[PDB]
Amino acid sequence: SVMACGVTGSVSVALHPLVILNISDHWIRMRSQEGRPVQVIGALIGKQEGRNIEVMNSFELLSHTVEEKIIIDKEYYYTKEEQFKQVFKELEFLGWYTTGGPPDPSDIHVHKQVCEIIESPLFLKLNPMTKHTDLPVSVFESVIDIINGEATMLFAELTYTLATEEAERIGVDHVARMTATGSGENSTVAEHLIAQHSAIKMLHSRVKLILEYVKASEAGEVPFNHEILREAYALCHCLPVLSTDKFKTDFYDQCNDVGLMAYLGTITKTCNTMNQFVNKFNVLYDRQ
Amino acid sequence: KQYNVDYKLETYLKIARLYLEDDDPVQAEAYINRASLLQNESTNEQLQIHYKVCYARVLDYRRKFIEAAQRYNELSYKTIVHESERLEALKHALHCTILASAGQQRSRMLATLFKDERCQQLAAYGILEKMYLDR
Amino acid sequence: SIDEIYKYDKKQQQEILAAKPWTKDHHYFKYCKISALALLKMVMHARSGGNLEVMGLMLGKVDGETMIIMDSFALPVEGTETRVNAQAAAYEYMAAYIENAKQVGRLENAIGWYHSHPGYGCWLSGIDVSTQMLNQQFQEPFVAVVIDPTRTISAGKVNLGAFRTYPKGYKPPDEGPSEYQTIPLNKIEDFGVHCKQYYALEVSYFKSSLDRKLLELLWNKYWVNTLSSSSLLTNADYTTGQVFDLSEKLEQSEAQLGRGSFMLGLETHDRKSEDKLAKATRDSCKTTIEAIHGLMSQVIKDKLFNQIN
Amino acid sequence: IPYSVLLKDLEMRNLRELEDLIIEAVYTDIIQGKLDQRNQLLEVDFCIGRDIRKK
Ligand SMILES: [Zn+2]
Repeated sequence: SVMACGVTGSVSVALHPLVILNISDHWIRMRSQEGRPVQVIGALIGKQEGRNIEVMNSFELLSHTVEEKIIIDKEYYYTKEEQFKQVFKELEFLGWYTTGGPPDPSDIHVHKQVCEIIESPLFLKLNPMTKHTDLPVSVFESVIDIINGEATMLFAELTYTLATEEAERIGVDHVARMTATGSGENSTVAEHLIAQHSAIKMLHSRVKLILEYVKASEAGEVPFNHEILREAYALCHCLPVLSTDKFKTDFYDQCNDVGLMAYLGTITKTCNTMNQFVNKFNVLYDRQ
Repeated sequence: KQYNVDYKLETYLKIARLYLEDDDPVQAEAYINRASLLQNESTNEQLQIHYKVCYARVLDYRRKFIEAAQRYNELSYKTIVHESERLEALKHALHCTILASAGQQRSRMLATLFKDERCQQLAAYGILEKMYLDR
Repeated sequence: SIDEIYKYDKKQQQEILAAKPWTKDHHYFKYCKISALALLKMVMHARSGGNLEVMGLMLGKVDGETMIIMDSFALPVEGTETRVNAQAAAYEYMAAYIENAKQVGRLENAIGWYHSHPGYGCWLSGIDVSTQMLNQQFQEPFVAVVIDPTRTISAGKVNLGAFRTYPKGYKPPDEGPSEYQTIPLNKIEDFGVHCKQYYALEVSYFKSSLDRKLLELLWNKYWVNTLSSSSLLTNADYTTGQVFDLSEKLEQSEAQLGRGSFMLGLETHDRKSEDKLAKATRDSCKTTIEAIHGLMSQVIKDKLFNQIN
Repeated sequence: IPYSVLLKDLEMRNLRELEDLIIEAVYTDIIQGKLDQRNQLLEVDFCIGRDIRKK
C-alpha cells in the first residue's frame, strides 16, 4: 500500500484552472499520437508562502522508459527551468503531475526522483477516465513511514482548494457561454437547463445532508449543536424571503420587457420566412 | 558659496520648524517648498527622514490631515526612526486620520491603520476601532 | 468526432504549404478556430499585464479556408504597439521554445501572433499592420489576434478579434460590415481607418474536452451562486449596438431595394438583398435566444429561491 | 418593519430613542439592514437567529 493511513495534510495547496488545462491537453495529444491513453508526466510551478502553496502554472517533462522504469530527463527539466526563468521569476517549482487512476508502483519511482531535485515536491494525479460528478484531481505529499522496520515513502492526500482570480473566472464563464453554442448546434436550452439542473442538484444534496443531520440529532448525535442548528433553523425561517409590491413590480417589468423582445424576435423570424415564401412564390407562377 | 544641498535643506527645514512652532506658516508653505525644491538633490537619509516628519507636520497643520496621515503612515513603517518616534508618528497618523474629511480616502486609511499592532498599544485604538467598524 | 481536430497530419500540412492556395485569393482565409487552452492562456497573460500591451506567438495549423490555433505562448519583448515587428527581438527565444515544445509532443508550428489592447478595443494600428504585413511577406499564412482583457471583464463577453492584412496596393471589394467599436477619440479615428484597411476572420472556435473540463469546474463553484444576477446583458451597450447595426443593415437593404425596382433584370441585386435580409434575421434571432435563455434561468432560480415554501 | 410597529411592540414613545436602540443593535453586529424614514420603515437585510424549545 502506497497510501498513508491516518495522516492529515500539513500544507495548503491552491490549484488554478490553467494547471488542469495543461494536464488535459497533455493527455489528449499523447492519446492521439499513440492510440491508447498513454500516461503523461509534467511539472508544477507557482508561488509558495510558508505552508501556503499556490500552483499557478504547469508544464511538461521529457521522460523515457528504461528497464521498465520511467526516467525523467531532469536535464531537460533543468534546461526548461532556466527557460521559464527568462519569462517569469516569481514562479518556483512545486511538484510534478501525471494521469491515471490510483497510484501505481511507477509513480513512487517518479516521485522519488523529483524528491531528489527539490526539498519537498507535490504529487498530483488526474483521472481522465472518470465517471463520477466529482473532480478527478487529487494532491498527495511525501511522507516517510516505518513499514516492517524499513522506511517506505507513502502518499498522503491533501485537502487542496480551487483558487482563481477575477480574470480567469470571467474568462471561463464566457468559455462556457461560447460552448453554449457551436457549429454543430445540437441544443442550447438543453445545456442551459442541465446547468441549472446541476446547480439545483448540488443545493438539494446540501439540503438532504442538513435534513439527515437534523433527523440524526432528533434520534441521537448531539442533542443541540448550538450555533449550527440555530443558524439552520434561522435560514429555514428565511426560506419564505417575503417580496414587496416593488420587487414583484420590477420582476414583472423585466419579464414583460424581455418577452416583448422575444415577440420582436419571433416577428423577425416570421417575416423572414414570409420573405422566403414570397420569393419562392414569385418564381412558382408569377413573372417579372 | 554653494551651500551643500544638505545645508540648504537643513536651513530651510529649520525655518519651517520655527514657523510651525509659531504658527504663521503662510511663509512656511513657501519654505517647505524651497526645502522640497532642493530636496530631490540631497543625500542624507536621516535629514530626508527629518524632512518628511516636518513635511508631514506641515500637512497636519494647514488642512492636509488626510495627506499628513498618509505621510505619517509611510514614515511609520521605517527602521532608522526611533521606536518611540515611530509610535508617535503613527499616533500622529491615527489622530490625523480621525480628524480628516470623512470620505473614501479616509476610509481606506482607517482600514490600513487597523493593521498595525502598535496602533492597538495606543489609547486611541478604541476610537478608530469603533470608527472603522461602523459605530 | 469532437477530438478529430486534435489529430496532426504533418504530410497534409506540408502538402498545403507546398500548394499555397492563399496566393490565388487575398480573401482565402475566412475562419479562425481557437482552442480553449490558447484563448485562456492569452486572456490570463493580458490581464496580468493590466494596462500594458503584451504579446505572444500562436501555434497551430491550416485547414481549407480555416486557420486553427491550438496553443499560444508569451514572448519576452518590449515595445508591443510602438515597435514594428517587435516579436523579432524574441527570435532566439521562439526557436528554443518551439524546439523544447517539440521534445514534449507539441507538433504544431507557428500560425500567428497575438497581442493585447487593454481598454481600447480589438483592431490593427499602423504598427500592427506593418508587423502583420511583414508576417504575411515571409510567413504568408499568419493570423494576427487582438484581445481587450479590460473590455472582456467590463462587458462580461470575450473581446477578441482575428485579422489578416491586404498586400500593398490591393483594394478590398464592396463588402465590409465593420462592427463599430467604442475606441477612444483618436484611437477610433485610426480604427475606422484600419477597419477600412484589413479584413476580420469569422471567429468559429470548437467545443472540445478542454472546454468540457473548464465549463464544468467553474460553473460548479464559481457559480455556487449561479445567480450572478442573471442578466449581464443589462448593459445597454452590446445588445443595443447589435440592434443599431441591425437597423442600419436593414435600412441599407431597403435603400438598395428601392433603387433596384427601376432596373428590370438585375438578379445579383435580388440575391444580395435576400442574403442581407437573411443575415440580419439570423443575427436578431440569436440575440433573441440569448435573451430568452437568460430570462428562463432567471425565472426558474428566482421563483425557486423566493417562493419555494 | 414600519416605525408604527416598532413604537407599538416595544413600548417606544419617543422615536428618537427608537433610532438610538436600532443603531445600537446594528453596531453590535445583531441586525444588518437599512432604515427608511420617509416611509417610516426599517428594512433589515440580515439578522441573527434565536433558540428552539425542541417543539
Ligand atoms: Zn495593437
